[PDB]
Amino acid sequence: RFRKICVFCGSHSGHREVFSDAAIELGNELVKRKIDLVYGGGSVGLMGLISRRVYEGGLHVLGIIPKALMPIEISGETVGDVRVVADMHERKAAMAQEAEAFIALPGGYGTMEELLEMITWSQLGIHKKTVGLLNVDGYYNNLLALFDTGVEEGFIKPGARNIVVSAPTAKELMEKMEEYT
Amino acid sequence: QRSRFRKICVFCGSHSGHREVFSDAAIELGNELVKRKIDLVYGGGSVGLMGLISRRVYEGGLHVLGIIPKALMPIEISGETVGDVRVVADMHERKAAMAQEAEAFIALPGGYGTMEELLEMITWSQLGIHKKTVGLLNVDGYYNNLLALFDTGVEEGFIKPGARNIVVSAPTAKELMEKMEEYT
Repeated sequence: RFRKICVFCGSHSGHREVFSDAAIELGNELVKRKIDLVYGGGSVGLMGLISRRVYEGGLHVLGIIPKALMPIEISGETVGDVRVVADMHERKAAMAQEAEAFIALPGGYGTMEELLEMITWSQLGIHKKTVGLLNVDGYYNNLLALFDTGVEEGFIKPGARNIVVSAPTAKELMEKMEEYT
Repeated sequence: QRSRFRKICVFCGSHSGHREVFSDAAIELGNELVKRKIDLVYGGGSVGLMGLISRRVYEGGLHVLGIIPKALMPIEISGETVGDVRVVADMHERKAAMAQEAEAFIALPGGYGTMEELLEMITWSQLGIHKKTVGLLNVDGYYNNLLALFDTGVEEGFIKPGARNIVVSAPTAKELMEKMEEYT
């Protein structure tokens, strides 16, 4: 049973409704399960939608963002708390620490970098937290093929491939991450 | 020959892969670094791919530096060392120190950890954090799935053109070098 999670996404929602709509479903799952949210502090894109839902849903919303990135990811009128930090690094250690599991929701390079990093810490044993993945409309099928390529070729261990918990819907992803211990 | 780089950081780990083609590639990149008078920078691993491109740039007269978090020394360095092995306390220290010393990067094939530096360095270029070309030897299409993922990001609006333009890859160290030497 989780107390909070740090979803990874960006300032874009994606052209097709499935991505934004997928982000709304994750928010609704977090609300129903009474789980607080940790994220990049962005007030727009999938980040805006995610915290926007959990906030209104009641649960706590803790955003974490680097000083210089604020003019980029925060526009409009902020909702929820933000613990500004030094830079990308502090952000990296701030998103983990202040959170539990990790759903690296569909996103761009920043989000990809965040996912690979959390899995990397679990692989090395730096920390022991569930690393999930919401594979909306197969957006990550490729990334899911690269991990294996790494296994088959010998750069990733067969067991280490099991660090990634993915599903096509927020509902199943949450169940999976709750049905694995 | 001439080059616009003096120091190159190559991402890769302590595993060389099952097929010998990947080890062959690691050495070739070393050769491309040596022929161009480029010093090497890496994680400090003595085995795997790191152990190959490190012992190559060394036997080439160019300096080698294996920056590594102290807790990863016992598990990484073994048998001996090559060049200088800068040692730090954690991950971010290594990430910043390797990136701070590098004028460019190349992600040789590798597992999760390799995909860690590769994505962040590109992410940093995308955010204008630094102005540095990002490379990756795409041995036998090892990353054909990552490039396809990037394309997917572009086609779905999460990745703009210019950003996708950050990645500079090739199937051989020679072409990759030629493509990166000519990047803007």
